[PDB]
Amino acid sequence: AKWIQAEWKEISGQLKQVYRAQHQLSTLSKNILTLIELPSIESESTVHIGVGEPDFILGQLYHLSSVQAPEVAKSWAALASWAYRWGRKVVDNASXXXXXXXXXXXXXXXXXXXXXXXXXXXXXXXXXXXXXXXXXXEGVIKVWRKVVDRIFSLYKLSCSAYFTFLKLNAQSTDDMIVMATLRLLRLLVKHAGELRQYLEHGLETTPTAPWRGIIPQLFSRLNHPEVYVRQSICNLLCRVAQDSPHLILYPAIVGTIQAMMQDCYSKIVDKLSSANPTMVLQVQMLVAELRRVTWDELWLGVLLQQHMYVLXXXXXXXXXXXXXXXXPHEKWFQDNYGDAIENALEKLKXXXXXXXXXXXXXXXXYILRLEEIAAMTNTEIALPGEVSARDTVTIHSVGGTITILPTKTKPK
Repeated sequence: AKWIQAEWKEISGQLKQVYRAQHQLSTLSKNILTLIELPSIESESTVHIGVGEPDFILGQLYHLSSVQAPEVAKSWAALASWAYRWGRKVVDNASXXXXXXXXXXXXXXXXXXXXXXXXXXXXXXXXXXXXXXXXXXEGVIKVWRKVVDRIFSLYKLSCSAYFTFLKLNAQSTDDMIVMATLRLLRLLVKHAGELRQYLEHGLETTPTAPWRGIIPQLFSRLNHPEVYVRQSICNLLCRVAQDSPHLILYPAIVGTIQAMMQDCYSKIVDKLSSANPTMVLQVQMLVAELRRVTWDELWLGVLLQQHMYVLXXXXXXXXXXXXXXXXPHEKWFQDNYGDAIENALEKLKXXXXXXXXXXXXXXXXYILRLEEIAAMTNTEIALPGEVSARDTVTIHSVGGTITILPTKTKPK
């Protein structure tokens, strides 16, 4: 197949001759014909529109290799790629029994108009019904459902081949698996209801290892305008959590802390907490502590912004909100600057802001302590990021000293 695709310019005639002779020749033609005719899915009716005549030989060869050697992942990947490419091409370019069925169910211009409108641009059902009613003036639904699936069979083969190929890697490069996962996700997103009959059972049996590299995509694709796709994605993520919780642990708790982006996260955290509740509680506590360990800096920034924008009610509202939000380190700050609220209230009816800003700037110019800003030991939480780690390393303790990097956006 590779050598054939290489010299396609000088081999485009033999393939067409083989196709023509198949429905009615050098040594290569007869040899290929005999190879295809070897007894053990693809139909010529579907590839009869928008598909090149010599390109069918490649698909036939891929199918034969896949059925003859089901233990090799190369054949399945090649067949899936070919089917996906031609399926997308025919779908983009498309935007005997049917005519007889329509004529029998509708017992010359009207028939032609109805036939043309049946597949003019195939909420779709409502639009089709309205167009048919407005043109002709009920078996139209069945005819439309059958005709749309007839010209939509390559995608089914591509999805089945990709699923089978992934099932064998539970032997190929990681790039090939990532490509298959991306294609499957794109198909499930673009055309969901048109091929939902395959994803329903396909996503319920695939392993978790090949889907370990597209977690962010799955999380970001949790707001699709549907209900079954969201449930399927949630179930797949929950299954992936088992035997590998160090993958969707941090993003789930981060997202949890529209209702579409809430129910899925709640279900994921609930399923992940049924095994190690202590780990979930510990990760939530550490996340909360980290978020709350980001007071003096906020006050200094607010004072600087107010002083810069001074040259009314907005300043008073901002000061009140900051004081209300600010109510080891918090106690010291409150005891050292407890007159800020009183000074602001007295000046409301302006040197207090300037004095506070000057004091904060003078005191700004680094070494901190963990106990002052709690301290766990022998924890079992995974490290923040273990994509490449055969044996997940659990956090033992936290450094008692935290520094700040100068000449930057105040990083810690």
